[PDB]
Amino acid sequence: ESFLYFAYGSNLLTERIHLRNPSAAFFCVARLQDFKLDFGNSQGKTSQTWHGGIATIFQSPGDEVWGVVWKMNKSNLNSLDEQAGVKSGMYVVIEVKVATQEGKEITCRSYLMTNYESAPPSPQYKKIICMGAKENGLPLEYQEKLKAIEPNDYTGKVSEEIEDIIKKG
Amino acid sequence: EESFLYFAYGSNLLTERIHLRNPSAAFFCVARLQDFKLDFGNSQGKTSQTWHGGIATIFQSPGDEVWGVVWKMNKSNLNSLDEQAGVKSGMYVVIEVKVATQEGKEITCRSYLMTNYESAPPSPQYKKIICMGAKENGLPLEYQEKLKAIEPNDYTGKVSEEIEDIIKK
Repeated sequence: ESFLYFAYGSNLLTERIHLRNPSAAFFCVARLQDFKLDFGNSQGKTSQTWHGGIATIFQSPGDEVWGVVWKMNKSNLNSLDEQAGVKSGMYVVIEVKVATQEGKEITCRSYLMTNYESAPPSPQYKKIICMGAKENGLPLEYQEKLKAIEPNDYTGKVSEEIEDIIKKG
Repeated sequence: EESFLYFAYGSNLLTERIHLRNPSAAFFCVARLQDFKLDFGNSQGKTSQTWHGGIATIFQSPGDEVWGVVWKMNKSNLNSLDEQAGVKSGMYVVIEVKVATQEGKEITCRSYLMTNYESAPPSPQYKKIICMGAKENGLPLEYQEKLKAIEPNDYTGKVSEEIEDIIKK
């Protein structure tokens, strides 16, 4: 009746995931070996929520991606796929094996883009990701990596819920 | 439940091929994957030394379709099948897809695609295996025409005795 979800993007932040998934429960922090983080425009299309490149991952030996594993009820599978834009070709559903800091291997559902053009994230998107990583105690080494991501030059506004989250941050 | 369904779109379209490492695989049905495009390539820039040409992959592309065979397999074969796809070497990633049978029924299947590759044409031998499986397993004749239309590379050397034998007959 449950599944595990590996979040590496804006769903790193508790308040963000709980927006559409209030019953999501923190499971653990984990590392996905031999994948690299990237930001981009699915189908060449710019996120009208984020106004910049959005998070994705691809296989790349020697690289790693840290994220948060969330536990979720199986009844939320369709909703979570909807959120990720599966039917509209935005992300594909994946299965990955991630490692906890104690070396336990965890099988999780996640998402990645299959057809995108690489593009820098907006300041607000980067900030939510930065806040999530910090909140959930991802390695300091990884946190600084996220801090050093070059954002695009968007100086406009995102949704009030998101903007309010950053203000409280 | 004991079993899972696996969607094959490459060399595992051929019964004799999939049976060589997965002898207990059973034909379930033919199905269509909507809004995906078939491609061939060198995963992580490496050319397959089994096939000596680009190997099969898929990516999200509105408008396009990929037809394939759904195989029913015991859940004890999961790790083996992941092993065959080179998941651990970063060749393919495990995906979940929803496919439609010719009668319009949606099926949830395990499959694979490449996340980091260079586009390169298949070897004549690879194309033959795929064409054979497509034909043997009753994929629509228009899709068979698409497959027959694939431009192969120029490889005319030796592939394994097991593969050459299958094509021969």
